[PDB]
Formats: sequence, structure tokens, C-alpha cells
Amino acid sequence: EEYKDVETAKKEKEQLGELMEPALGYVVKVPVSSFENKKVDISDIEVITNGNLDDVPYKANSSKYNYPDIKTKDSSLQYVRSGYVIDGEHSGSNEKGYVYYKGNSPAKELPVNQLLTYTGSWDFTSNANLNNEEGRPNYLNDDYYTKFIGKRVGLVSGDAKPAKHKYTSQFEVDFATKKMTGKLSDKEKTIYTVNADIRGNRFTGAATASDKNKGKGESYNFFSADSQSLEGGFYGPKAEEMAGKFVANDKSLFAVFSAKHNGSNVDTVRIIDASKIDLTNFSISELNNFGDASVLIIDGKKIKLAGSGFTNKHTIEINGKTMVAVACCSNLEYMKFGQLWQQAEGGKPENNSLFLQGERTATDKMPKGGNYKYIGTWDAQVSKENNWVATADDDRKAGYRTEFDVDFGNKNLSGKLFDKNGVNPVFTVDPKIDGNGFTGKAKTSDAGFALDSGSSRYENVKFNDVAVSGGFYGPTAAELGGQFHHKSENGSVGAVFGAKQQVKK
Repeated sequence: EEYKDVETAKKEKEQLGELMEPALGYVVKVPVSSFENKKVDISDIEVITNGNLDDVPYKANSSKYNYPDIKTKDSSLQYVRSGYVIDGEHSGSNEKGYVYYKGNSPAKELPVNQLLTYTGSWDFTSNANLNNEEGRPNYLNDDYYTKFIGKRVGLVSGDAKPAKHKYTSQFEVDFATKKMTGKLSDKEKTIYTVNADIRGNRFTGAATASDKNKGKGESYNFFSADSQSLEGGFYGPKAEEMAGKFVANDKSLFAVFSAKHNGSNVDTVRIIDASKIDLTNFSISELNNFGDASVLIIDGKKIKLAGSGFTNKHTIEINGKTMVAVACCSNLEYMKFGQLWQQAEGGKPENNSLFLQGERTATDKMPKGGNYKYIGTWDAQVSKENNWVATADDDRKAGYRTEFDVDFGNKNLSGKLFDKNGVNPVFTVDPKIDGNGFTGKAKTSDAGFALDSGSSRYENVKFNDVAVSGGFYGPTAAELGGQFHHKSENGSVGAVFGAKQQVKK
């Protein structure tokens, strides 16, 4: 043969609960009830797809408010924002406003082992409950800028007078154990404790109400319900900041929070690769990714990369553009790579690009030794006077093959990338393995290769010292992938590759 894919457990399929999907952010409307429908709960939570911290959800709506009150932007926060957009002199049937969090740059590296405290604030809206039985307070003029608290209109943190209420948050993250603990406080009183586990760049868990008694009248407690729906993310390339939300299990409260750690020169490890090489410019950009390499986010919209084929085409409309992705491969579970272009129907493919996403192997799971072969394929474009392409395929004898020898003992990797029917590879790779990744150089042979395999028309393209970088993906590092690109007068290339560990016989 003489090699075959190593048999590996398939990735355990997961379905996250309805409140537990990762997103850049979320926003909810403050509930409003009435004599006819006296209880109105948190509902209609909406995803945010805009990571720009200067744009607050529903800002335009707020121009019509009696007293627009948009919670101020904390200048020390670079990647996250949470708060509210409310009418501070709310009256009548007009809307009260919204509570939200958002972030940009979902973390692709996490701190390795430093115990880090994130400090910040939290905000909330209650539901609306006019029921006499509920016993919500009528008059608390020293506490809030409104009356009939949480009755016809949900109570918002932005209703509270700072003399009596200040909602602050603190979280302690042990990155070594992927555990988070913390407290949401009001001045010197603990209101919730929180517990979560980290997966990818997200955390999921619970908020525990510190006072389980609702009480009644002036002593009514808005924060009596627990939540099993705490979910948030680390944002900033190295998880500098965090933001998230939870919903009370009885839908009586929606809370949001954001915070930033006080660490200096923190050592980090990679968890995610997700990038795109633009094939007109041969330039690289980051993709938003939360730790699932099979979810490809394009211009805010999620594409689920699943399919029966060795590679699968996805044609999706996003903001009035028709995007096409061809993703590889059916035999890789912890990474995806392929081609992405725009093609109206219509019928001409434009703005072609490549992408690679991977879920890095935990560094404690990297083999400490052994020698292995990896085999896979690649997608690429090479350009000079002419164009040349590699298109991912599964013909392991004659196709667009890739092969790698990996020596975990000596931390060494080398590779070969082939043209279809090619005797010798068009590119070789030589690098070093550091933890769950590798970096090195790509080059052609001394004579290089011809871009049109039919004409003797132009000089062969040649490349030397082209940066290559990539990683090991999945629980046992049985998958690897990476990318390289280069642009000059002497030729251009963009290339993404992936390969599966082999076993003999």
C-alpha cells in the first residue's frame, strides 16, 4: 500500500443547549408586562455578529428615548463590552431598552498555568411581574430612579442609584485545570457565585444565587433563582479579557458581565488555528472561531462543515453575496481546510481564498517520542506569468498528495507536497516542533517547477525560506495541518494542507 490511516475514535458529537451556543455577543430586550399579561419573562435573546465595541446594540432606537442612557465605555477594555441601552425616564408603552455583552478577537491562545483574576462589572434586567402575589416593591426612592420596581417594566441595573448599588464582578481562572470560579457583588454584598469549565475559548457553567429567599415588598430579592445557563468567552488573542451572560432557570433575570485580568507577560499555549489566505493579494487574516474547526464563520454567518464527500461544497448567501466553500476532509475530525470564493449565479468565481481551521492537541497529550508518517492533501495557488493550483483530492497514488515524517523524540518534522502525476514534490518543508505546533520553512527544488505543465514558455518558479507554520490537532495529535504564503516579483504562493497519522500493514 504500504500505509493506511491510523484507526482513531471519532470525535464525540455534541449538541449544546439552546442557551449555550457561542457567539461574539448577545442582547435582550427589557420585558414589559400589562394588566392583561401580568408576567412577561426573559425571551427573544438575540445573537450579536458585530464585534465593534463602539457600536452599542440598538443605539439608533435610543435617540427616541426620553432620557437615553447608554452605559459608558470602559477605556481599559480592548476586546469586550457589556452594559445596557435604556430610557432613564421611561414612561408609557415605548420600549425600556436592552442589556447586552459583546467581544471581538475570540482567544486563540490561553495562559498555560498562571492563576488569573479577571475584574470588571455585571449588569442585568429582571422580567416584568405585575402579579399582586409576587410582592415586588412599589417605592424605593433611595435605591432606584423609578417606582413599581420590576412590575410593569423589568428592573435594569442602570435604574439603580450608585449611592446604594454598584454591580462589580470578579473571576478567578485556573487555566491548568480549565476551571473558573467567581462572584457577582453589589457593593459589599455577594449576589451570585459562579462556576464554569473552559472548552475552546468559551466557558459554560452555573450561577448560584447567594440569597435563595425571594422575600416580599421592600425586602423583595430580585436575584433568588439559580442559573444553569452561564456561558461566555475569552476575547483578545491571548484571553486578555472575558465576557458572558446567564439566564435564571425561571426566566426572571438576564445577567451580563465583562472583566479583564491583571497579568503581565503571561506565558500562553495555542488552542486554535483559524485563518484565511486571500489569493489575489496573498495576504493572511484571522477568522473568528470558538474551538470547533467544523464551524466556519464568514462575514458573521456560521457555516457547518459536514458532508458525505471527501470534500464538500457549501453555497451560502451572506449579506447579499453568494459564498462558496469547499472543505476537506472526510477523514479529518479536528481540522478543516479548503477553498473559499464568491460566485453569484451568475457563474464566475471571484475573490478566491484558502482557509485552515484546527483544534490544537492539548500539550500534555503530545507524544513524548516515536516516529510517524502522515499522509493527506492540500489546496494551493502558485502564480507568476501563469497560474497553477492544487485541489484537495483522495487519490493517494497520483493526486495532490502530501506526506510528512514526524519525529516527536527529536522534535522534527519534514514534508513533501505534490502536484497531480508529479514524480518529485513541488514543495518540501523542514521545521521544528514546539509543544502542539511546528514552524519552519518551505522551498522548491533547486530547479523549481513549471507553472504550465504543457508549455516550456516561462522560467520555472522557485521559492526559498518561505515561512511555514502549523499544528497538531485532536486528542492524540493524529492530525496535522499548516499553511504558508509568499509574494514577490519572483512568484507568489498560498497553500493550506492537512494530513492523518498512518499505520503500516
